[PDB]
Amino acid sequence: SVERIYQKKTQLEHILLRPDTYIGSVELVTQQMWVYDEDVGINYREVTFVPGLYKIFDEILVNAADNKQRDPKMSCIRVTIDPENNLISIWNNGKGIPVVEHKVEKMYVPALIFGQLLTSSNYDDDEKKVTGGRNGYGAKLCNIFSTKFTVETASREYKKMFKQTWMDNMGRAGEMELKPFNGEDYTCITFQPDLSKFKMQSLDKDIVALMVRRAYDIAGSTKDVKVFLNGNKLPVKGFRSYVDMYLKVIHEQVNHRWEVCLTMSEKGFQQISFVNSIATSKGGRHVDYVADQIVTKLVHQVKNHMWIFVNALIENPTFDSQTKENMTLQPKSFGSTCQLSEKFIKAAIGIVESILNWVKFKAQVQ
Amino acid sequence: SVERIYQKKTQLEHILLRPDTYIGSVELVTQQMWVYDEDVGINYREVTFVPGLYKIFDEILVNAADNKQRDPKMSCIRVTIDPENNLISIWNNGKGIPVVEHKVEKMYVPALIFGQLLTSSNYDDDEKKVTGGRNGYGAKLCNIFSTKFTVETASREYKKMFKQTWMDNMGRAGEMELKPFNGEDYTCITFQPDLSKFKMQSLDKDIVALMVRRAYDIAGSTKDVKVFLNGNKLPVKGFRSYVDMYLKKVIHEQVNHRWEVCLTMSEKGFQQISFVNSIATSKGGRHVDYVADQIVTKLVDVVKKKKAHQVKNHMWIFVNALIENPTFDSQTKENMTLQPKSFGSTCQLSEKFIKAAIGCGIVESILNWVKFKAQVQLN
Ligand SMILES: Nc1ncnc2c1ncn2[C@@H]1O[C@H](COP(=O)(O)OP(=O)(O)O)[C@@H](O)[C@H]1O
Ligand SMILES: Nc1ncnc2c1ncn2[C@@H]1O[C@H](COP(=O)(O)OP(=O)(O)O)[C@@H](O)[C@H]1O
Ligand SMILES: [Mg+2]
Ligand SMILES: [Mg+2]
Repeated sequence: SVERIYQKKTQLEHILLRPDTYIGSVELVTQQMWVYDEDVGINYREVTFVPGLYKIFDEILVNAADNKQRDPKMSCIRVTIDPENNLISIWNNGKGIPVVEHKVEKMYVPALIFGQLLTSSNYDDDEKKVTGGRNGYGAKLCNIFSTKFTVETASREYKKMFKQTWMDNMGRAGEMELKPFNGEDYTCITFQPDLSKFKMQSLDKDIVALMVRRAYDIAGSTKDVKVFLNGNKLPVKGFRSYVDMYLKVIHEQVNHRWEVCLTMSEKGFQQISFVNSIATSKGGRHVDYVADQIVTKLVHQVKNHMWIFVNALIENPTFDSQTKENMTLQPKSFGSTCQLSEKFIKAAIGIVESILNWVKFKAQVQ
Repeated sequence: SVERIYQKKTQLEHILLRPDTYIGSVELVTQQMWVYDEDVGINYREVTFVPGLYKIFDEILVNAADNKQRDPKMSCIRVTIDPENNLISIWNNGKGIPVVEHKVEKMYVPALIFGQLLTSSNYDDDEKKVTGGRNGYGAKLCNIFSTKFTVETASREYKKMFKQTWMDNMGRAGEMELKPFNGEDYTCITFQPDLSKFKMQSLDKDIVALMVRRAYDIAGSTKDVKVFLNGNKLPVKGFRSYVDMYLKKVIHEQVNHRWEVCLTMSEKGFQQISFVNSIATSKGGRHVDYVADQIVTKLVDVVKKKKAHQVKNHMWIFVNALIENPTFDSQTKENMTLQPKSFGSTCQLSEKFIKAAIGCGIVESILNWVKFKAQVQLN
């Protein structure tokens, strides 16, 4: 009884036993947000989906983007969503993953970082990196919440092609398959989400609408990277064009680590931001960093008329929940500063309207 | 090379290397909240503190209160906060922890659940409990983030007392000293927060005011439990007297063994103060929505006779609830996200409660105000 009452759990068991701790809610939620609907495009609706499922997807997408930092020659990302076969696949070019056995861990690097918990190349904070990768859980959580998870990576360097498959929530893997290789390097993660774990019948419209919009986010938050979806290249060419989709407008590429866009808001303070290609959908201090700067410059009263669009690269970011929707790192510990051109600060005044304040010269009488 | 680049961290290493993920922010934050200041009492001011620090304290406090759902006979919780010595201790009576060796982990239970990760007596969902604990990290996290963590529990049932100290972020631990016992069993854990991991120099005024308010929260949210703060007994007997601190017209009702509600008129927009299994749900959750909405409706009703989200904005509601396997969206359990369908119980206010609700300074203010706005011209 003492043994049945006081239990010790393995890590894998705990993740499956307490999902919401690692990937967020595995229950349905309903809330308004920007999605990209088939035939209608990017719009702001009400949506019902499981955050846990959107997350394991986001994890593999960001890893794809992250590879851009690791290798600048990366040119594009190819996303594939197929509801009927319940298949998702993310592909990226750029330096593949070293297909060689890891001397300390005693196993091939790919099998190590996609099949073992707490494995990562972002564990050394002296590197001060601007990747979304950080905790080393991501790819594994997706693997842990898939019925089938496949990893295929190719590195010219070690001149080999690695391919392996996991099944039943990473509870069993297939036989590692290696082949000689010599070509352009690529990596492709193909997974079948364990929809049972999320109490879903299939990849419905909403969740698909969310994911598709994320591919657009990537296409807009990364640099010199082309994003493909189901075979068609998305029409995003930088942040500005991306921001455009919402406005169909003061802009500025402060530097290599920033880019901001402002515009009026008839619906209170509106913000849309990204940190290392992560969709910080609730906010963060990186967004409050620019806002409060722009605001004060021309002065809460004014902020509420703003629709800010921020896209930054931050060193070793720090977030709230597992849904990483609200960043917190201190503006001091950013790795760079964001200051507007005299121009911007100027071409940003054409929001000012003491008109409502002036017109406030009404009189209340019986 | 490859070995230096791709690393595998250990569970303990990982927690220290990535705090925010287990205990929330390890940085200072500034927000408005109720706290209990020395000599002033409960007040709403601005506060600057580290969530992670508050969390490790809250994990041991809630653990003490969780024991009440384990031994209904528990009757007291004693809390000690010694800034000067950077020491905190939380004492509780009632059934102590089984001082015996765990046959599968081949080590004593106290040592197992306070020193090994992923250990809990709440991994059995079926059991259907209303404790704050559910993930088996809490205690280990207070330990991992303390320079010294001492665990002492006495158990009459096993005729023994246990006592062991851990040190340097659960990196090392002294020897386990056992002794005979047969008195009233109790559990007390003492720890010294590794302030440096929090960028702190000491337990300042702010963080202590918050830790002290939690002590009062426990007094107000646990059933028949006297609470002591540094040897002195907090003057709180049950939820109603707890709610009274916040006030210098109030509606009350203990719906059932798992729900207690207090309602008053608010002048600063919707207001809520609540608890789920003694956890401070500062940002609300489905449980507050469930009680509030049910009240707003009966009020909107008397509105038609003579405004909707407008009604909810005149309300100051207090909710103490016991929920089964509660869920939170954050590293702070400030917002309880479970659906009412899975609560494990219901909470339909009494016909006698709504009646009284219709009479407090509420409708007479909406109607008074609707009237006001009608007889107004804009010149
Ligand atoms: N598309 C990709 N290309 C190259 N390496 C990748 C890719 N996706 C993941 N990785 C590697 O796998 C690890 C990522 O696993 P993950 O669970 O997401 O942890 P994190 O992103 O926090 O580092 C890193 O060590 C990274 O180098
Ligand atoms: N004060 C206490 N009295 C009795 N048992 C306790 C106490 N504190 C902790 N425990 C035991 O230790 C475990 C709690 O560890 P914790 O890390 O807080 O996990 P949990 O999520 O279960 O609360 C449980 O198995 C519980 O029975
Ligand atoms: Mg990752
Ligand atoms: Mg606990």
